[PDB]
Formats: sequence, structure tokens, C-alpha cells
Amino acid sequence: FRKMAFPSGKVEGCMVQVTCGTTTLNGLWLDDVVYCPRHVICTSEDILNPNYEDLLIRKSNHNFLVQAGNVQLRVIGHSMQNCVLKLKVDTANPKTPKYKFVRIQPGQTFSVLACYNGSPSGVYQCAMRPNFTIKGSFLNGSCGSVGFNIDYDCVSFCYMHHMELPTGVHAGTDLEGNFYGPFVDRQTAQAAGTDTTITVNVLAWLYAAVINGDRWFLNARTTTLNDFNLVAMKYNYEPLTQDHVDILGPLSAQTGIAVLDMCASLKELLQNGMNGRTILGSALLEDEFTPFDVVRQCSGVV
Amino acid sequence: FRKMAFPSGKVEGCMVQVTCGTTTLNGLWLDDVVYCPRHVICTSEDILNPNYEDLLIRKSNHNFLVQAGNVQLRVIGHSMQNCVLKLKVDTANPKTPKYKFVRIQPGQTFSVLACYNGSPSGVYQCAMRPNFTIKGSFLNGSCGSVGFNIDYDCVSFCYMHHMELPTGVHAGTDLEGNFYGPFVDRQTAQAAGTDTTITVNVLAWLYAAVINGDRWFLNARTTTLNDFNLVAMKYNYEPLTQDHVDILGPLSAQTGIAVLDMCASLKELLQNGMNGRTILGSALLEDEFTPFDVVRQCS
Ligand SMILES: O=C(Cn1nnc2ccccc21)N(Cc1cccc(Cl)c1)c1ccc(-c2cnc[nH]2)cc1
Repeated sequence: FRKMAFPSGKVEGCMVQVTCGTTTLNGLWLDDVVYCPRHVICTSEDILNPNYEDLLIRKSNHNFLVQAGNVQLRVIGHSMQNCVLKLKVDTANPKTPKYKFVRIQPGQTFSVLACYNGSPSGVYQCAMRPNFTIKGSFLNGSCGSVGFNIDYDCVSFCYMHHMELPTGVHAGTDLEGNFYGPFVDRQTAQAAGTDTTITVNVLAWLYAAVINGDRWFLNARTTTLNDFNLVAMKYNYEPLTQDHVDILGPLSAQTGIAVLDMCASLKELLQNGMNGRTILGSALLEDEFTPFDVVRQCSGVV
Repeated sequence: FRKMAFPSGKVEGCMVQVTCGTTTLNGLWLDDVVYCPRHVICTSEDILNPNYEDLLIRKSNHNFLVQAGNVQLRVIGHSMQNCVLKLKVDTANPKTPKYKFVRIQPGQTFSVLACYNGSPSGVYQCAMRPNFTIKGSFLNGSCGSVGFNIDYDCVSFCYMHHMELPTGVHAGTDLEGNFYGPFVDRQTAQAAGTDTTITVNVLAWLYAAVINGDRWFLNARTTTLNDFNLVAMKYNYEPLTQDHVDILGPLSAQTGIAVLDMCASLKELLQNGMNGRTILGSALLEDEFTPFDVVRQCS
């Protein structure tokens, strides 16, 4: 069972580069607006202690270089929404897909189209960690790369890359500019909080194993959600939500294994280990496949 | 450090649906030609034991229905190159990228755009195993999905998917229709040769694990190339060539760990196991990152 990004063509046609001063990063061109991180307007020295409201007053439309490839798009208006700069341009992107801006939950996955200078470099699948970082693969100049999900040719944009933290994980915003987690767009000592394992995803992976005939771990017990949540937290596992129980519905229905029965199976694995057995060929419990990722991998979606 | 696929947009614009009789799969539309697996001309019975030249001569242009999204393309010619059917259509694909057909060597990596009924489903990075299978993620209806690399906007197509073997691994051809491996497009049970591990890729990935701040596997020993290759063969690893040592140069220069030093680390990992520890998040020695893949993603 391997990770699988969404096809990225619909997002590739929306990638541009945004330059202000000497700073160049990536932007997302949808209809007649270009979205990018607001720290583009900072100098290498401003970023240490910025005042974004007053830095933006000093800027004009003619201070922003937006390019689709080498083709300039004239900026006809600018504004700041949270941590995102919105540059109105004079051309509506004819490649604009049907799209939505969504804010995702910790544990959810998305594809990231890594870009440099507005040029798509690669695509890979990421999970939002419970500490609101992603273990992405970004180099300098990757800021403004976006993460997304596709559902029947509507692109749901959920992530915009802003920075790398000291431990090498990445932080960013949704497309309305609101950071995921307690991070701010200033170059100061910031630390990701302690991470936990995404329980709903581990369960999805156990269902994937059952679907493929590996079911040695199914046991004979059950548990309540509240009791499972209290035990899981003792192993640094995330508690389950009512929404988590519901998105596990299809896999539970497909296998005939009740969600709370699978919780008791997981609890036994946490309490006693795997005893040198494997699951889907792993001795480690994998937590970066959502229930939709498992469904998607076994359905010929689009 | 993640497995990273090429952006699939240039290939997405080339995927179409090919239907012959009751069989439907994906085709690759470039210019005025549509390439697809030739077993689309087989019925459920033909596939059990086909004589393809005999089956093809009996087909007409109107037997093949090609759909690009909603438009139907008119087939105006058909021929066969090894296991690949080539349908000439009456319209050029305006989205044809600069492209080349290439045959990749075992151990090389490529991106796969998995498709169903001519519509893209997902993209992921794959490696040609030394036994010429690939460990892909394909389901029914994925035949005709292609593998590719992209270099400065030129798409090098290297694989077309044909079937899943009973072990769950996958087999297919280059775009000239020649299978990778000793397989045939007849629905009969087919085993592959015993697989081996791509040593140069494992070494590249350990270098990536050092670039990313993880050194627990390193040790002080060093080894000769031949002495490493003896242990490598013992554990069913592919030989390491002097070309491989040179390919790993940039990675050894970057980290200040000589290649034969990293080989001694890997040999200790092979003999002692990993003791329950992990490298770059994995519990097993990963072998589907080439040195180029590491260099690109780490620089
Ligand atoms: O495995 C596949 C196709 N496939 N590919 N990925 C897959 C993933 C999951 C399941 C199936 C998959 N096979 C079986 C096969 C095995 C070895 C050799 C051959 Cl030739 C076929 C197949 C291919 C063509 C036809 C066909 C029928 N009528 C015209 N064509 C019918 C069956």
C-alpha cells in the first residue's frame, strides 16, 4: 500500500511567481486574483520583526511582479487577508479549475505541488500532523506552493506553504491566510509542539490490511469510544472524534468490522506490541493514509 | 524526504479511452496516434490464448472507439508494434508535449499516472525492479496507464501498463511495445525472476538520511568494493559498480562520507539488521530512490 498524489495538472495551470523587491516566491492564479504569502513584501531584515500593515502601506501595485512563466501579469489592485496577499491582475486565468478553499483537520492528507520560481517541480502526498506541521519536502524558494485535494474535477485548496521550522518540518496557512497551528510569519524562534499519532489513519490502515486478507490482529473484544480515547492518549495517540468514527463508516461497512471492534484490536496492539508480526508488510503502524486514501486506492475514482 | 513524482499535467492531456468490443482501457494520444495495450482487441476468450497478428488482421478501423473526455476521435488507421496497438486518428492532439520514447534500465525510477477509462486517478513514483516488474498501484481498468520522467519540459515515456501478476506486482512494456521482463500478454499464470535489492539506490537513500540529520547507522569501518559486493550478493543485493560509486560522488562530497565508508555502514545494517530502529521513518532499507532523485530533492 503506497502513497498516491492527485493528478496535478489542474493546479499546474494556476502556478505563477510573485516578486517584490528581491524576493521571489510562488503564487496561485485563480480567475483574476493571485494568492501568495504576505512575507513576499518583507526584506531579509524586515522578516525578523515585521509590521505587515505598515510595510503594505509603503507598497503600490507597481511594486509587485507577477509572472506566468516569463509573461508579466499587470497588478491592478492589492490587499492583505490574514497572512495572505491577494493581487488582483488584469487577466482572468483561462486554466482556472472549479475550486474551493477549505480548512482541513489534523490527520487529513493532501497533495502538494512543490514549485520553484512558479515552475512545478514535483508532487507528493502529505499529512497535516496533529501539531499542525507537515513533514513536507521544500527547498528555499518553495514558499507559496499549495496543497490540495481533488473531488470530481473540483480542486479543494487547503494549504499554502510559508516556512520551515528548526526541526525541519513545515508550516503554512489555508487559502484565507490563517495559519495552521500557533505559528506566525516572522523569523523568530518557533517550535512545533509535541506530535502524536493520527489514530483515525492507523485504523484506516488496519481496515486496508483486512481488505487485503491480513487480519491476524482482529481480536475478540470491543470497547467504548471514551475508554479507547483515554487509553490512546496514554500511548501518545490522538483521540477519535465523532467525525472520525463516521469517515471510518465505509471501510467498516465494506469489511463487516465495527469501528469500535477495530479500536479494541488497535488497543491490544498498543498494549502488547506486534510480537514480530507484520501488517501489510510493515512492523510499524502507518498513520498517513486517511480513510478516503484507503477508499480511493481501492476504487477507480476518476 | 518523500517520494516525489513529476507533475502529471503534460501527460494528463494525452490520456484517452480506447474501446474495442466489450473491452475498455486507457490510451496515450500523441499527435495523431493513440497508443494502447494490444490486448484490448482480445475478448475474454481470446486473452486466454491469443494469436495477435491473426486477431488484428480481422479488425476494422470502425471496431475501435476512442474517446477524449467527451469527444469521439475517428480511427482512420491501425497497426501493431510488438505489444502496443497504434490507432491513427483523424485529429492531432493539441496538448501533445515535447516527448521521447525511452527504455529504462532496472533500478531507474519513473512517475506513473494511474488512469481509469481515460481519466487520471493519481500519480506516484515507481522503480523498475531488477526482475523487471514494478510494485505499482493499479486496479482493473488501469491498463494503458503510462510511466514517464520529465526533463526540462520534455516527457520521456518509459512504461505502459499491461497486467498484474498473481503476486500483485505489475508488468508492462516500453512504448515500442517490448515487455520489460520475460512476460507475455496472454492471460496465464506468470512468475517473475527472484527480485533483488537495488544497492546503489539504498546507498543514495542512506546518504539522504545523513543529509537529513540521521546518522545512527554510520560506523567507523571501511570496506573494499569487492568485499562489499561479496556481502551484497550474499544478501541478494545487486552488485555495486565503479559507475555507481561515481554516480554517488556528489552525495559523498556533500556529506563528507566516502562511498566505501557508506558501504561499510550498509554491510553492518545487512548483517546485524536494524535492531528495531528506523531510517527516514522506514523500518526497511528503501531502494526506490535513485542518486539523481536524492540530489534533486536535496538540492
Ligand atoms: O491483470 C490483468 C489486467 N490488470 N492490470 N492491472 C490490474 C490490476 C488488478 C486487476 C487486473 C489488472 N489481466 C490478467 C492478465 C494477467 C497476465 C497477463 C495478461 Cl495478458 C492478463 C487482464 C488483462 C487483459 C484482459 C482483457 C480481457 N479482454 C481483453 N483484455 C483481462 C485481464
